[PDB]
Amino acid sequence: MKGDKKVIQHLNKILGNELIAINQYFLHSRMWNDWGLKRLGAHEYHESIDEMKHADKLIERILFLEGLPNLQDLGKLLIGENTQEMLQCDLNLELKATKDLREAIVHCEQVHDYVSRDLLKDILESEEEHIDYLETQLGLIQKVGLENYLQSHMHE
Amino acid sequence: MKGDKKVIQHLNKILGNELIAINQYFLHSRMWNDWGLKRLGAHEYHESIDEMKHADKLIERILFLEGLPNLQDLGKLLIGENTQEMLQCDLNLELKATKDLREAIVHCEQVHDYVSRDLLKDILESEEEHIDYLETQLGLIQKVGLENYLQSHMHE
Amino acid sequence: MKGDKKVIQHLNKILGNELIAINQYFLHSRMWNDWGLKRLGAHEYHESIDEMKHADKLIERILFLEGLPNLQDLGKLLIGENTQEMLQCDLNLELKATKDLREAIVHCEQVHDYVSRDLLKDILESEEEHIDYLETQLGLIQKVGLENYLQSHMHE
Amino acid sequence: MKGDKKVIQHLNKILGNELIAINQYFLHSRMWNDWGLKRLGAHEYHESIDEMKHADKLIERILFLEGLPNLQDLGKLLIGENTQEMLQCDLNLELKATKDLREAIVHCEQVHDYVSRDLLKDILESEEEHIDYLETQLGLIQKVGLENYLQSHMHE
Amino acid sequence: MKGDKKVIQHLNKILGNELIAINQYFLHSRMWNDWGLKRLGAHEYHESIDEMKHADKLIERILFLEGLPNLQDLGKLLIGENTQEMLQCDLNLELKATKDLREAIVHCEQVHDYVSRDLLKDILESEEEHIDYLETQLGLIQKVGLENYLQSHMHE
Amino acid sequence: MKGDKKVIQHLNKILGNELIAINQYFLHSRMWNDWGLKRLGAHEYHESIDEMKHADKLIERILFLEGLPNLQDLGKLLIGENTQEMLQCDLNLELKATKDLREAIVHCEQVHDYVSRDLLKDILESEEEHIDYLETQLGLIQKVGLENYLQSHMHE
Amino acid sequence: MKGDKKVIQHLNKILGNELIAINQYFLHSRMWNDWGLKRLGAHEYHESIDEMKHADKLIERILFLEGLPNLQDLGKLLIGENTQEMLQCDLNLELKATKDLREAIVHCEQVHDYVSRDLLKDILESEEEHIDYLETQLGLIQKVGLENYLQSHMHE
Ligand code: HEM
Ligand code: HEM
Ligand code: HEM
Ligand SMILES: O=C1NC(=O)c2c(NCc3ccccc3O)cccc21
Ligand SMILES: O=C1NC(=O)c2c(NCc3ccccc3O)cccc21
Ligand SMILES: O=C1NC(=O)c2c(NCc3ccccc3O)cccc21
Ligand SMILES: O=C1NC(=O)c2c(NCc3ccccc3O)cccc21
Ligand SMILES: O=C1NC(=O)c2c(NCc3ccccc3O)cccc21
Ligand SMILES: [Fe+2]
Repeated sequence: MKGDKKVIQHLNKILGNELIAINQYFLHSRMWNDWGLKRLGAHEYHESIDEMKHADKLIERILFLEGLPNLQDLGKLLIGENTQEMLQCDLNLELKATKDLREAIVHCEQVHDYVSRDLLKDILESEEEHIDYLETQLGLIQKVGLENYLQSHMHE
Repeated sequence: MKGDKKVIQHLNKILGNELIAINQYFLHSRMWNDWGLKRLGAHEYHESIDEMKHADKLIERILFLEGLPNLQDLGKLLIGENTQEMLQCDLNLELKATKDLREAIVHCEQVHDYVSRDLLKDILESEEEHIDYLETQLGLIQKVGLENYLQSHMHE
Repeated sequence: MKGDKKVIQHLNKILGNELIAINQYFLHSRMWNDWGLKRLGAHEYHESIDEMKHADKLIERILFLEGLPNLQDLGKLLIGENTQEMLQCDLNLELKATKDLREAIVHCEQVHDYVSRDLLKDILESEEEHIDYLETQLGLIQKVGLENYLQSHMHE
Repeated sequence: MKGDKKVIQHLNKILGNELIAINQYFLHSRMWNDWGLKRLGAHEYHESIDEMKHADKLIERILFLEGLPNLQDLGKLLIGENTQEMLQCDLNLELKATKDLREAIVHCEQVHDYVSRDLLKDILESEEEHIDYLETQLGLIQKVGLENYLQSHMHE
Repeated sequence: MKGDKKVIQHLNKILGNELIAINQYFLHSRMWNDWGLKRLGAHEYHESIDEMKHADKLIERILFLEGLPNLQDLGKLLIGENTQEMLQCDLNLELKATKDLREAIVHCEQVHDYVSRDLLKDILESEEEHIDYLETQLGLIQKVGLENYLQSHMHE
Repeated sequence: MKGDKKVIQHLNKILGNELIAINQYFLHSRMWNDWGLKRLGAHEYHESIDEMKHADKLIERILFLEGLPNLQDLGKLLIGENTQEMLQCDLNLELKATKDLREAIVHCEQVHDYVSRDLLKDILESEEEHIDYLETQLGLIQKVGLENYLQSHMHE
Repeated sequence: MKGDKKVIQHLNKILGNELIAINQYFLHSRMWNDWGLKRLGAHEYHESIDEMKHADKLIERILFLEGLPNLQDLGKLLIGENTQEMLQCDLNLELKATKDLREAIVHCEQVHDYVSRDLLKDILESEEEHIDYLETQLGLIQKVGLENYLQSHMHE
């Protein structure tokens, strides 16, 4: 079904953000596992899987709309050097992602691609849940202290 | 069965205390969940449910006695800004509630409404258990420190 | 995540309507149980519970958006004195509620808070189901007559 | 297998009657559900389903006989405005349907299409069962009164 | 609940499209079964049932909105004479349907009937999945050849 | 445990090849699904998953050896435009991957990193199995013909 | 089967390293248990058991190759006096063990004793996993502090 060219560009932009997040979250997960912070590693792994599933759905929608999904261009990963930075890098990436999602929904609405809009709204709900998680982790580091926060994430 | 006018007024005052407690505990629960302190959130949620069940029983007794349950007037909620204040706000509310329960029981006894007295005694037992929980949490904060106390309440 | 100030005001207004509905439906439920109309009592109880669930989700969203949920201000309860009037009071409240939901959705769309819109849309679907139920009950009273209508609601 | 031309015309006529009945019974069903008369709504829904199944077999038989099933022409639906009228409308349609079935059976018998006759006899048995049901409901309205009759069809 | 007159007209227009599709897909299904292409027949049958379910929900929504569902007017069925043409007829009908769904959604949005919009969006998702299925079948015919395509749809 | 610098460089090169393959195979999988060639789509999905698992193990080994896994640099994806070309693109990528694997094993052996060698040997076994599959598919296209080969991969 | 004299000497040297580790890890395990650090005790016990299993396989291989396993000469145990020292003593022993394993693998390769090489590679994989565990624990002590690290290892 021939899609709107600019819808497809927006979907490829969202997909590109998901592709960054897959790799960024997967590396952060394995860094935390390597450091013995296995509960953080496990949760970050599941965040990475979630982005993989979003990327899948975007690829499928783009192809149905007779566009070419862009898996070639990989933007800049934000890799932290400690737990606090890794969580902040994730949150900064999510805030860009949700900004881009909102602009994509605007355009979908304007050209009446309501199914693409519904897909993006669902992805936006997942990303806002991830923002909730990240903001809460940063708040907990303040409320329980870094040593306790890391201690609470050693064992699964 | 027509009840004593002043019993019904006492029952409505106790009900009013329960209605404040429902909302105060429900908001505190959701604040704690938002902050990532999910074990505190779950326990405060169950305290809110407790008060909902007491309010139900009070409403049922008032109606049986052919009075009008007052769900319209809501007294002042005591909302804290941090964990220790939220617990102390709960405790201050509970101490007012048990004072009001005692005066209501005196009057039920004087006019021989022994069934209303028994209901209020059951509610008073529950409220004294809540006071025990609150005093104990405040004592634990002193013994283990706030950061450890909150750490122990991150995960359900 | 910092929310739009007027979105949060709209959410608190929707929350206020739900808080009214919780108490109005809970009291109507217990009135119907006291009168021996237990099927009405049980159905109205479940309506109250549904409103409690909506209020929970609104509270949770407001906190995520870094607003202050308002559980203190309680608007006017519409309490009926007989079955037809109670249903009509519920219906009047619901029509006020869906008017407010539509205006809140308009504003969420305008500021691109698509997740808040989706939450409100889900709530609007529930409230329109309640309107469907209420309009149908009032119509049944006209079709089968009040005495038969009440008879049919004595037993669950 | 090449069928008799007039058998196919008769089969298309019976099918045309079933297609009217499908839509008339389905709309009456949903009207009754909208009005809270859910036992009538459910029963009328099953009548519509039964006509769908008859239409299926008629379509299958026409095609085996190398005819063209006519799903394009839709005759006049008889939609009532209240329960008595709706039941009488169904009954008027069923009486036309059974007249047409009898004439189709005569013709199948004359050209020795005994399998088509057997199919139509089975459909006629179902339509006479529907007639019994309809006549009985109209009779019950007279015996128990309209208000009781409707009351008895509120709950499934 | 009194709905917008033009929303109801749009809903009846969508319903009219579903009613055409029910009959067109059902006949196509039974043609394919008669020709021994049972996997096509079964899939097309399930497409017809899906349109029946959409029509039900549209009828129910119209009645809730106090309009009159139109099951009387049946538009033009597009019946093919061979497998390729039947698939193209279905696809042509689906493209008209999704064009009409988009216009109805625009109008629901403008009058703030967000629940009708959500229903139509769900139907639109279903119809776009049908378009994907249809476009894919036509493409497979080109890739594997017509004889192989039919061969693969002989047995379920 | 501090690893050999050039081993880590080799591991990152193997990792880089796996990251290309993940995306290349995932996109090919979703293209085949879009085209209705669901058995190829499923098999190619499992190949993509297999490469994801290899990438995970390389990332973990690199971090253990105190290197920085490179998920940022993504080399050139080889995306075909039809089935035969997609298989060949997978095959060309795999032939480069196994050459690089052999060179990495040589160097691991030279510096006595026998665990890294064993990991690379296991990955090489998986890549050679993938080569067996790909060569066999390309040969089957020749033996049964393209139209039959595609037909045989339509349904899972 | 007569083995290479120097392979057997290498195998007896690896065996000697394993025998030290059995006793060192078993004593550390029981010290931690006596101190109430039962999770460290349990983990260290399983490390000791693992070395016992390695020693068993080495003894079996030496006898198959017609050498004499040396269980008489026991090298120097590295027993720490506190948790940090005990972990570092384990790590120092493992680093010596993996150096000796690498030299033995070199010699097995030169004389084509590929089965002995495979046995040693498997032991080396297990010892590098122990190195990973030990390095991670020492890092966790720095990240969460010694008191939290010990607290997390009180209960199994
Ligand atoms: C007049 C005030 C209220 C009364 C009388 C009341 C009564 C009740 C009762 C009797 C239950 C069932 C508990 C059980 O036996 O399991 C319940 C459940 C619940 N209430 Fe309330 N309640 C009130 C207010 C509220 C408010 C203000 C909120 C939230 C803001 C709330 C949230 C809930 C929730 C989330 C549940 C659990 C529902 C479920 O999933 O089953 N309630 N309430
Ligand atoms: C040419 C007209 C039609 C034919 C031949 C037809 C045929 C059928 C058949 C064979 C079934 C399944 C019966 C079974 O379960 O054994 C069915 C189910 C159904 N039909 Fe129809 N039908 C037609 C029109 C309609 C229309 C116009 C509507 C609604 C407005 C409708 C609504 C339904 C529904 C809701 C179901 C149940 C699907 C489910 O299982 O959930 N049908 N139909
Ligand atoms: C550095 C890149 C990636 C790595 C390391 C990686 C790793 C993984 C791993 C370890 C799994 C679990 C496999 C198992 O079941 O054991 C997985 C699953 C999966 N991956 Fe990835 N992956 C990557 C990229 C991607 C991309 C780019 C996509 C799609 C665009 C994707 C889609 C999926 C899906 C759909 C699943 C299964 C999810 C489910 O359980 O439903 N992955 N990945
Ligand atoms: O990242 C990428 N996403 C893609 O589609 C893609 C490529 N596609 C080649 C191609 C072109 C025109 C039509 C069909 C096609 O398969 C080629 C390279 C990279 C990518
Ligand atoms: O309601 C209907 N039933 C049908 O068959 C039909 C149509 N069929 C076209 C056609 C003609 C001649 C031969 C094979 C054919 O498919 C066309 C329109 C409507 C209908
Ligand atoms: O397809 C149809 N949908 C309908 O409602 C309908 C008819 N309705 C009769 C009627 C009119 C005015 C007011 C209430 C009513 O029941 C009559 C014929 C056909 C249809
Ligand atoms: O693809 C990547 N793999 C990585 O490690 C990485 C980055 N690492 C930052 C960094 C440097 C020095 C020390 C610790 C560190 O976390 C930064 C960007 C991209 C990548
Ligand atoms: O630690 C030890 N390992 C051994 O084999 C061993 C002894 N072996 C006695 C013996 C000698 C000559 C030939 C065959 C034999 O069994 C004796 C003492 C200690 C050990
Ligand atoms: Fe602690």
